[PDB]
Amino acid sequence: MIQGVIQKIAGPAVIAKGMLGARMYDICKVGEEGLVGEIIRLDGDTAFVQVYEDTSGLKVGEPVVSTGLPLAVELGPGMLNGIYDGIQRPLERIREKTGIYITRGVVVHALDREKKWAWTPMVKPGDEVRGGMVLGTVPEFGFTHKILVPPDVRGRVKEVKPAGEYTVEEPVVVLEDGTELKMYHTWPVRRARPVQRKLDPNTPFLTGMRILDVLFPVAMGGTAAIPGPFGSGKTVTQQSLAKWSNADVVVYVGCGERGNEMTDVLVEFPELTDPKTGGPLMHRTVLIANTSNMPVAAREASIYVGVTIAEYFRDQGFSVALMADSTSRWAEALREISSRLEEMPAEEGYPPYLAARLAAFYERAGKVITLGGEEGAVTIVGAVSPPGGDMSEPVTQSTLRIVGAFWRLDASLAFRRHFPAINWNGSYSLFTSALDPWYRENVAEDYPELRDAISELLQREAGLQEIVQLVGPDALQDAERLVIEVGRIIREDFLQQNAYHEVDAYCSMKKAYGIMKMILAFYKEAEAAIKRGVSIDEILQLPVLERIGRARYVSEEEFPAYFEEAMKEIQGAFKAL
Amino acid sequence: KKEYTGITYISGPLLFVENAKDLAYGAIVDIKDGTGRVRGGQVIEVSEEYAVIQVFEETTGLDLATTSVSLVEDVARLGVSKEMLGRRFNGIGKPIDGLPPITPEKRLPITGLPLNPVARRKPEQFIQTGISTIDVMNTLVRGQKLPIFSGSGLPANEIAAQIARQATVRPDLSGEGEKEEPFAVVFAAMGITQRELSYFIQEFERTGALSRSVLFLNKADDPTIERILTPRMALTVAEYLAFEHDYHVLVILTDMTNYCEALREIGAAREEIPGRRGYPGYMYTDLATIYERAGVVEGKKGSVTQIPILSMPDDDRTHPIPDLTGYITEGQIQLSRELHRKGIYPPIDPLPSLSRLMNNGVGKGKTREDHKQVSDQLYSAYANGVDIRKLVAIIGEDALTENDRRYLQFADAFERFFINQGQQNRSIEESLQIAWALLSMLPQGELKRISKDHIGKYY
Amino acid sequence: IPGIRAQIRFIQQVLEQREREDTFRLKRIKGKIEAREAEEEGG
Ligand SMILES: Nc1ncnc2c1ncn2[C@@H]1O[C@H](COP(=O)(O)OP(=O)(O)O)[C@@H](O)[C@H]1O
Repeated sequence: MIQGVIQKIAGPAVIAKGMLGARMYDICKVGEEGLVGEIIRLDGDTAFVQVYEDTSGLKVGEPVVSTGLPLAVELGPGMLNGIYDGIQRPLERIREKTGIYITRGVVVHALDREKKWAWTPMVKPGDEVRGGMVLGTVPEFGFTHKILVPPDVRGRVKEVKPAGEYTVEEPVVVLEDGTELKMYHTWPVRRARPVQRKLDPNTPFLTGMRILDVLFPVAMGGTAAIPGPFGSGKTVTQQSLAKWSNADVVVYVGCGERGNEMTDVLVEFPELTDPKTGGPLMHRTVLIANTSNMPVAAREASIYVGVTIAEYFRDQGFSVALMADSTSRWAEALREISSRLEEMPAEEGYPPYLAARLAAFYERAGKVITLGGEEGAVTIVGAVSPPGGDMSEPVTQSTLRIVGAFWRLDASLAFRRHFPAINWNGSYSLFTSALDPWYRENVAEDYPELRDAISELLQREAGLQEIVQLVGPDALQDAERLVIEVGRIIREDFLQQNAYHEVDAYCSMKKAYGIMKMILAFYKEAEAAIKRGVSIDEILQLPVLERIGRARYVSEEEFPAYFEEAMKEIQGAFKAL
Repeated sequence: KKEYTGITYISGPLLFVENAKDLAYGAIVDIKDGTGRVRGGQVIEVSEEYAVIQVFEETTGLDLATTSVSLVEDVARLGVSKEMLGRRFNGIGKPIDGLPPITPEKRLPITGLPLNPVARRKPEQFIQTGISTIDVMNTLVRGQKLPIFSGSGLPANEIAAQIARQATVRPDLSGEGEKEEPFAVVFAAMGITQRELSYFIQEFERTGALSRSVLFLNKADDPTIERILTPRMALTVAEYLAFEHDYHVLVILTDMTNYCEALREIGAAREEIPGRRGYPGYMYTDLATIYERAGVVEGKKGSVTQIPILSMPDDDRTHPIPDLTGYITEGQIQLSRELHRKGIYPPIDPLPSLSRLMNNGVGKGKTREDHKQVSDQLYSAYANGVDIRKLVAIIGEDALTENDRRYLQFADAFERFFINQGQQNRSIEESLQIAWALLSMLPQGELKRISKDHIGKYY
Repeated sequence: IPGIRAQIRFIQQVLEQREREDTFRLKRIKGKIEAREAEEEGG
């Protein structure tokens, strides 16, 4: 439409001249080959294209052609069980099309255009249809993938296709005004799919880990952040949330991760069994890989692509679970683009619009009742990587004040090989007061009281540990040493979890509540006996110590009897003496 | 060709030229001056008015009247071959030797072309080193990058030479072809002084491992942008000899701090928004670009594994260089000055040095069914001993419980027998026997990490 | 207590030292931006 030539190619960004009338964020195709970029400037008659490729080898004088369309995606059947690039290019197809490398200038569609799908009519010629309504259904492997009307569209259905087998190009509905509806449609990523109204979260997001389920919960609309230095497990924990959650779909965005860290998922997940239907686990994953040597603007591109896909599935009706890895890489991409724009930077170089982008990205997550009268959910768990571990970086601070839970990882706990390394006094949760009705309904009746007792005991033992480190853990009284030792038993038998065991990798709510009950009963009887006068060394040599210690390596079938036996054994053995 | 005369600015590294738009961005040039001596360059930020060069050697004697710049190649590319498997190069790639240049077989770029995340495979094979603090607690597998966070006067070159000499795979412990696999070193050094270079060369010549290794040398009396160029050449040659001829290479990159210094210097002379404490913003991008070139593909059988030596400047793990390196690689080994004081060797601090690709390369059916469990237990016991050290320093050694003394003595025996090993080649089984001997010094039933079966079988 | 106070004083001095370098580089960047935009009337 609007054609101009290159003038000042330098680094990852060019400057095209002779371009008057180009909008402010459309996608241009620079170079003699096509190196799709993006416009962020308008100075008189030039532009400032931002390339998504290598740019090594171009010249001055090669043409640039605008498109006038702001980076759409393709939404429809065919997305599940597949990898993508930063701008939605199928990695499998690029592989079989060029080789083992990723060259520049490859053109491949996002959704397949050859496979047949099982259409199923759901309308009647003459009805009234509005945006977000239902039109049909297409069976993907395990799900009844619906199809929808693109928003801001209406009319009068004139003639639908009967059942059969088509590609994603045959228009299955033809409205009266002439608009034809395919089985897919495009959506610009920087917008937000509209809804009717946003509900209040009232059900937890079970994830398997005893700490992040019992102590610091997250509702099914929430947000979180796992910041910590390198060598803590901001990836092991996210992979465990991706393979042992309670969601329906999962989107795993990697924004500057390791190639090995992303290929150890493509290899293993089509072997495990999702815990809701029995099929493979790779039939609910849409992971979006963008490693650390690919181009630099594809980082922000990948973040927005991931969020828009998750919102599409929420509008469909499932319960998605986004997982953004290392949002700090996004910030450093913005820093580089700012240093190329040659602007005035805020603290530490980060441009003066960081927090706005982060808030707009964290504020499209939550349970909602979409335009079809259903329910969906987009949960987000975004890792954060401080540049020295300090929680004073602008990203580490701006990512507070906007989130729900906050799971601060500690380095020393990760040197001791005490995993997971969740610091139990720097973290917090804000959802733990709206979920109590659900707990009372589906786990126990005094589970809130047990949780309160556990938290109170931990965060009272801390104060005594101060005096311990001052004087020494022998000048203390007997009740004080008992509190210290109960705290240590808790810390090593209820807040520890090895993601590589066979049965200690998915602990459910009843099992956690059982262990808490055992610990509380033991502490109560030991308090009584210490009042009586027996010695703390005998109280510790009581073998119920090792019983309730190893009570976590059990499976989940014989626990309802194991727990009863150990409970009665404690009640007996602590009045025998 | 002698075209493109009319430069108009010279200051330090940079050099500007008047109207020249046919020089492609990122090209290569060569700057002849008024006496015949030819230098090298590289085009940055081409534009319709001028074009900025980046001289390699130096800018002495260059006047503004008799000085030209000619085009050589539109992209940087190294002429690789298989005949360069006994040779010795320098910086850009001229042969510092008594033999003529090579006849190339293919000329590929030196910049990039990353690997496709779907043309990889999980590194699984297990390569032992004979250093019982790396074979047993920080396993090193074939296909992983693992730096060595050295120090000022700490022995890191010796550990690198020892690993290169002792490293061998163990095929008869998981089932494979018995004898097939030697190594192929691609030693690449940027900034080394004379003493260290002479040590490395003596050592490589003693073991006969010199006729199967290529050498790129950038000693300290040479320019700095050559330091910026060297590791890309090294990794290009390595990727070639691996993914084309089924070799198993082991790239030793020495002193990444000098590379980061050259980077900071060009960035400063470019005035490019310092990121954090000097060093520019894109240093994560650059270090990643030259680290992620080491993996394993499917279909082929080659492999590329790295050991980037780097000296944390002031003994700070929070310095940008070690920080970004730790974020990018997968694992690390960290020496200890305190242990170097007390004559230990190798002074590898075992707490802060981990390896990520270990849970997949060790375990039942690969080395022994009790490896990771002994690892976990040794870590826990050593942490307890280290804490009781401070308890002592607060209270006194005679006011201690009866088992705190057991933990203290375990810590001292651990530092005296398991870490200190001289220059001897251990084995996985000898080191596990030593580990079990030590772990037997503590009582039974106080090891909540190992299973009762292994507990009964070994003690 | 005096050793801890000395440590605090040293850390505080270094942290404040590493802000004036930033202010200086920012002022130089502003000078360069003014010198450049003073020539960007048209072209
Ligand atoms: N839940 C866990 N159980 C056991 N080991 C863990 C757990 N989480 C992390 N680890 C260990 O900690 C290391 C952290 O790996 P990774 O997640 O890649 O780094 P980071 O935590 O810094 O992102 C891994 O090598 C793993 O061995």
